[PDB]
Amino acid sequence: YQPTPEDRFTFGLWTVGWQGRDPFGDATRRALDPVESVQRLAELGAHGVTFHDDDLIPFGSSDSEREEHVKRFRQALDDTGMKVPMATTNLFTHPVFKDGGFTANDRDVRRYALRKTIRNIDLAVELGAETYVAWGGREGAESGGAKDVRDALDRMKEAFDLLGEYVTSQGYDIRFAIEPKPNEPRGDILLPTVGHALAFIERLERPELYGVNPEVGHEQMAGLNFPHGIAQALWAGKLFHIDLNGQNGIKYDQDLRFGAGDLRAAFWLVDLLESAGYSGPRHFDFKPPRTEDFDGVWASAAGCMRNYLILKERAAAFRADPEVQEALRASRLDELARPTAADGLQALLDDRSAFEEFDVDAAAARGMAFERLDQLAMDHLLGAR
Amino acid sequence: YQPTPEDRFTFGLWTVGWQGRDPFGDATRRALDPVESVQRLAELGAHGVTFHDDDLIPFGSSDSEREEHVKRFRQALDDTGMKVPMATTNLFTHPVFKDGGFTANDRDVRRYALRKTIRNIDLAVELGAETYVAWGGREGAESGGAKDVRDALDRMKEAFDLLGEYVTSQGYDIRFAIEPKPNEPRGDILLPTVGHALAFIERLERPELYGVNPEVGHEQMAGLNFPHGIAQALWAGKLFHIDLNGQNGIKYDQDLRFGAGDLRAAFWLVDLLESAGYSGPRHFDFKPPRTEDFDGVWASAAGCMRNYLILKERAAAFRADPEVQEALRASRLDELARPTAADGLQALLDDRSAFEEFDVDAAAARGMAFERLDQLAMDHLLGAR
Amino acid sequence: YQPTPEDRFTFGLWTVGWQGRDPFGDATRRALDPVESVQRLAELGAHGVTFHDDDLIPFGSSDSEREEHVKRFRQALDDTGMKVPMATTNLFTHPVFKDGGFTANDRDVRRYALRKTIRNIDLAVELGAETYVAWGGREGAESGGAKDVRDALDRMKEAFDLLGEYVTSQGYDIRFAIEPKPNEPRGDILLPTVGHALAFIERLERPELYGVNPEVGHEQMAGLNFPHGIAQALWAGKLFHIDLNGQNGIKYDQDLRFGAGDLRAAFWLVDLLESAGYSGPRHFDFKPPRTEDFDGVWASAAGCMRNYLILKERAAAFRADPEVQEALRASRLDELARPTAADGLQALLDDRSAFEEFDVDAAAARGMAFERLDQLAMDHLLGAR
Amino acid sequence: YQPTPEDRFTFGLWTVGWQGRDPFGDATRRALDPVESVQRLAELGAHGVTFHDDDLIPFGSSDSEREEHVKRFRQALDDTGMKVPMATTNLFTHPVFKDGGFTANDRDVRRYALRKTIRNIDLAVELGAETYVAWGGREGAESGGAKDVRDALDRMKEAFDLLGEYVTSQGYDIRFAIEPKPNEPRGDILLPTVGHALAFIERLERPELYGVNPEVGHEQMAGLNFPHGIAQALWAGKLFHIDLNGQNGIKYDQDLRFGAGDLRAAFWLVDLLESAGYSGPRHFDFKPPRTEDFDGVWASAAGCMRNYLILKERAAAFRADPEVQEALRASRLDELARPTAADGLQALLDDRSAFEEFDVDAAAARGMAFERLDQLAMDHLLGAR
Ligand SMILES: O=C[C@H](O)[C@@H](O)[C@H](O)CO
Ligand SMILES: O=C[C@H](O)[C@@H](O)[C@H](O)CO
Ligand SMILES: O=C[C@H](O)[C@@H](O)[C@H](O)CO
Ligand SMILES: O=C[C@H](O)[C@@H](O)[C@H](O)CO
Ligand SMILES: [Mn+2]
Ligand SMILES: [Mn+2]
Ligand SMILES: [Mn+2]
Ligand SMILES: [Mn+2]
Ligand SMILES: [Mn+2]
Ligand SMILES: [Mn+2]
Ligand SMILES: [Mn+2]
Ligand SMILES: [Mn+2]
Repeated sequence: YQPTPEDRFTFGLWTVGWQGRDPFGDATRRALDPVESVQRLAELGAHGVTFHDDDLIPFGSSDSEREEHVKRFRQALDDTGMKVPMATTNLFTHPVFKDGGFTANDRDVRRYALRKTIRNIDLAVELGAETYVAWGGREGAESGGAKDVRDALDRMKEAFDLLGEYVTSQGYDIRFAIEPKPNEPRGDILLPTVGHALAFIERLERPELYGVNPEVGHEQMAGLNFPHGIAQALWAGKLFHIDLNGQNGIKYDQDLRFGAGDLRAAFWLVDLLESAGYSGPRHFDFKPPRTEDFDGVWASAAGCMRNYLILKERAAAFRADPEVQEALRASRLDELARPTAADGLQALLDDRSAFEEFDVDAAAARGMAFERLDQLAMDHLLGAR
Repeated sequence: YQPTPEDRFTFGLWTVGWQGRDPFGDATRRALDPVESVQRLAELGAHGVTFHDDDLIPFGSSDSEREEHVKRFRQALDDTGMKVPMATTNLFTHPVFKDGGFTANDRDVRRYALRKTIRNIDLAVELGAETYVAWGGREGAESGGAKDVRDALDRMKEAFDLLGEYVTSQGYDIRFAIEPKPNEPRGDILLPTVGHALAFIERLERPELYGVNPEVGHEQMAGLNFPHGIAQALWAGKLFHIDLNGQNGIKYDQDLRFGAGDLRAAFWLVDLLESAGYSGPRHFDFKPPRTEDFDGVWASAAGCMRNYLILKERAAAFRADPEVQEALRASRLDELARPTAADGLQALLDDRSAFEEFDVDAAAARGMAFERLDQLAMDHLLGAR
Repeated sequence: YQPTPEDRFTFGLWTVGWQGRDPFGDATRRALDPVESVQRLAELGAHGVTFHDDDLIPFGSSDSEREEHVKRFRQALDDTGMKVPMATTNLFTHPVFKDGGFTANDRDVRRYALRKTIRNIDLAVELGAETYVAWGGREGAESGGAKDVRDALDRMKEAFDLLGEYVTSQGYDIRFAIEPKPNEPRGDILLPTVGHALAFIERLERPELYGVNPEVGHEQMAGLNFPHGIAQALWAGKLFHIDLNGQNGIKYDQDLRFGAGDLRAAFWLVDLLESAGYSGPRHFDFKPPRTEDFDGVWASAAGCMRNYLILKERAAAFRADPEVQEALRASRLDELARPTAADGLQALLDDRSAFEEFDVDAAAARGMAFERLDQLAMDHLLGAR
Repeated sequence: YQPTPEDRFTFGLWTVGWQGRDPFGDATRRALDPVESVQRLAELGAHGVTFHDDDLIPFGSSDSEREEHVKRFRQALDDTGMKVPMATTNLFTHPVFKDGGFTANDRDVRRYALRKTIRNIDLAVELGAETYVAWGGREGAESGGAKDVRDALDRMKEAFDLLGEYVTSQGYDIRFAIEPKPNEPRGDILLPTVGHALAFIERLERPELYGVNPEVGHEQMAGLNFPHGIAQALWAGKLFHIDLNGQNGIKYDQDLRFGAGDLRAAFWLVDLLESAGYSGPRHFDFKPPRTEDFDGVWASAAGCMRNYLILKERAAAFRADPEVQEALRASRLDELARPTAADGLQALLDDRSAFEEFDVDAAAARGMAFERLDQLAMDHLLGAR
């Protein structure tokens, strides 16, 4: 189960770089130089890295220091063959963003947030990113009077429309992906799930420029089925990018390595990605626990990729098994894929077999045989065929 | 706090009519005749009632019994002046719907579900309903292999498109409202939240015919902020109807009377409905607890309406208070309502005050004054000004 | 992975017997005769069955019908060699129990609940049960004024003390196991978790007669770690019995077959049971989903046992692996098992190496190596060593 | 609603002192000197303050700096008349505690944790505290193999037994209160709820020295009913102290001011505290949101106390209302307080009215009248009688 760059595995700088500060504790690890993380990840088989602005260039850096941090980074990517498929902006750490970036009540902050974003879009394009992520972790509220949500969605629409005007005016080939999260660090965050983000995109001026970057642990923080939300983003043609990690249920955002957390949801997610032929980056947005030293950081990053390749093998064995293909027909998955009424409305209304002479008792008595199918899926996951 | 028919309070037949069967217990109350519930609700001040097909006409009724049940019902509405603003279909109780109605894997069941629905659309129009609700409580799965969600959304799109062809062909003035629920009775339900339902509507052939009917307890079953999801449905122009009740957090769907459950979320919901000028029915979809006799049923239905009118009074006193209007300006709610960059993109890019000379420390130091605003909201809710 | 009676697998009559009535739907399967379930379970390799009173003898049966239902049941156990290690009382289905059994506000109901219980204790002893379970699913409240909890715990203590007087007076060899559940069907249930049940037992007159019967899905309905609650019940010497099933997070009680739900928690539960040498019944309290016919019922019951034996094999391979034993020492699990201060208090106070000369920076820098250990556990679960 | 020192309102130094660092952001406020917080809180009407060791004396302070920080603090308490009823130890911030204090796998760390604790017990006694709190926020695990929970409870028992030997040997009049929390910052924390903490205390060598300090938001992080857990701690005689705050459901620990979050649970908590006559400190363990400046800090601290006094007034009006006392009898709360079988076991067994001639249908038909009672409670909370 050895990853190579063709598996398209990517990592944020801030993931292996997390120093382990939590709401209740100090850092347990020293800061890593981005150049060192590029080298170590390339040795483990990753394909590329991603960054917020402030991960790469320390906030407040002069133009001269900026160019230096970029030059060194670009040297490490040249040295290793690592790519940068995605970049994003930090609009959450600095105190100025305490009430949001794009939906801060202070108009001056909102203008600042857009300027900080556009500066990083130019950088991202220079480094070759194809996707620019937006996670508005400070957009929201702890109390009901602090944020009129209609006005806040007007502000959020306005910011995304201005960014889409900017990229089209520059002729850049970059698309945006909004990443939803239901809470933390705000009491409630706006666009809290993949569905809310999909719906909001349909009101932007140029919807084709925007998709979603859903994260496993975020949807599970609302108790939702992650594979079902990804199937809906795929159905809408909007899965531009994905963030992979693990989460044990509804609590703070744990960001465990991928495969930890809900392991059957991990299996059905890989099953769907590989069967729909998603071809974007498999990006890990995770935190090695603060119990770990540097050795434990690289072990946790390597288990992200390992677990994805094991689940890929298991899901492909499941769908290839003749006995599973038989059970899928026994449960009528083939019939779910056929149109209900390709005959059209009038024909359905005239069909006595659809109502007047439909035997509801006989149809009610047929079992779905779902539990036999699900135990075959369990046996395949566990290697117990 | 006495309701009249002008407050537009409505109730489902199945709400005061719930006999108190739960997953662990037998009915504790006898069945009510719909005619008796119409009379009792009209005496309490309601404006109207709503129904599933099978609440009004017992499943399998002959054409003759059907006409009789409708005639008696119509007599009670004539006698009381009660209206029927909304109707819906039962596609969840009968065993035939064990795997869904519109997304059952069996194609024959899917055709049956559409025929059962269309028959009830004609009835609804005859009784004057303006909104037809769809709650697909059996659309979903307990296991990952039982439902390919992309094929299931194709089926769900197909069913809603056929219904929109039917109403337009008949020239009916009726719109559809999809009601999301994240789980129960299926392990996960498709379109589990208001955002997922809004996004799905944008892929239908005639999106203007469809909106949402969100329910308080359903969004809170995913830990989401109900007033924020309603603000997004209002922002999209899709709040066609609403279901009011109470829920204590993330657990089974309790359907407590409105005002029970999360009382501050109830306050901020009424604040939003009345300030956005929602003019649809205020419909209660609740269950008087099975501890109650008939007296306790009508007391619980009356407290639904009582609590709405108390919260309405408190939220109007809050927004009318000069000291609250001052605190709203102190927290920059006025600035949230102004465009971030009506000056346009180029102007924002040339503005040195938005970046190069923006004093981030001074802006970071300004407090939002949100806690004083929220305590004024608390004092107004409690009548403790 | 074939079960035999020596694996001590047991099933409630109500589990394979569930007809599939849910809060939103009618039964999808016909009722099974207890004699048929005894035979089918014995063919699948189970060791025994359990029962509520009302599963075996229909509520209100005359003394003559009672003796007949028992005689037939006893014939099937003789025919198959099946045992009955546990029995319990239904104090939740009948409308009389709408506010509880032992903590109903009506004193007459509370006396009735005790009489119904004692009648079934005599039956249980006659059939050889060693454990009598109490699940007070109706003990609790939907609203704060309906139940004074101090008075309710006095009532609950009083009922359990009377039952312990009864068994000791009869000289029966039977112990009680209280089964906690946090909600459903009441809004909140008293003694909602294993910890609350352990604490309550310590106030009974004869605590040695009472332990816990925790259920996987119940603790996970509160978001708690099931293996950690079982380790605490084992530490207290009170794991008298256990109920095995699966649950996907915090929502209604799903009762999926064991291994479904949280599969890594299932692995660590089997690891603990087999390493602590629990020797009671491995009892399944699950519901075959209502999508299923009879074939799907027996498939789901068989996958309960299958999944337990696969996890047993995987956890034994994990603890036997020399490389895992090395990683356990690398993470200092051996040091967790040694006393912190067997030297005693004075010695600890005089030890300069514990404070004055303790190098906190060096100890802080040591990694715990937990992620390497957890990936070995993942590889062993998946058969990917 | 003006607090005075006789209301016994207390605050941690770390609460108004929180600088607003969160997992995603930098501090938004400067550090406060403890002397300034003592003065400001005394002006708002508080009765006293509490502290962790490291809040008062910066970690690593020499003996000389230690004595200086204590002298200044003692001057401010003398100047204001503020008391210090409770103190606790920080065993969670420093990197050395990354795997726990009392249950760290490294034995050296466990000995260090006890020495750090005992040094602060002596300080606490010197300042007059009567309760010493233990919150083991780092005791737990992110993965199943990292912590054998039986060995960890042996270690936790050992540490608490050594502390109880120390206080008894010194002749101090100080009792311990364990504060449970279900997760955060560890993936799962040991003794995660009030019930688990009550049960654990019953295995200590001298149980009478130990009680609980439950926190509103902590039990609600497991979806549990806080007033019901406090009624059980009161029933056991173990409510030594309490921490008051607000939380919106199951998510990260928000620590909103008291009255925010679940306001009806706040009402029923004050109802219980004042009706059981709890006479300990009403301590607020909350964080003014990081959106706030210093003005917003003192406003949030003042609303904690305000909300408690409003709820106290409302709950006393509820229990004093003759119409409520009538409804309580209508719902048989008086009967819940009477023994079920003061007549004894034999008498219950011979009583034909408890079984053979008990009319279950008539008892089943009586309504509990709970919804009328709960609407009276709602009207009293809202001031809408
Ligand atoms: O902005 C950060 C990211 O893009 C987001 O993915 C974090 O890593 C949150 O999840
Ligand atoms: O179909 C039923 C309804 O329309 C739904 O609202 C139920 O009452 C569920 O919430
Ligand atoms: O009383 C029923 C049982 O003993 C209980 O285990 C149910 O099956 C609930 O879980
Ligand atoms: O140790 C801290 C406390 O005693 C704890 O109460 C925190 O403030 C956590 O809740
Ligand atoms: Mn995350
Ligand atoms: Mn992410
Ligand atoms: Mn509902
Ligand atoms: Mn509804
Ligand atoms: Mn259960
Ligand atoms: Mn059970
Ligand atoms: Mn807290
Ligand atoms: Mn606390």
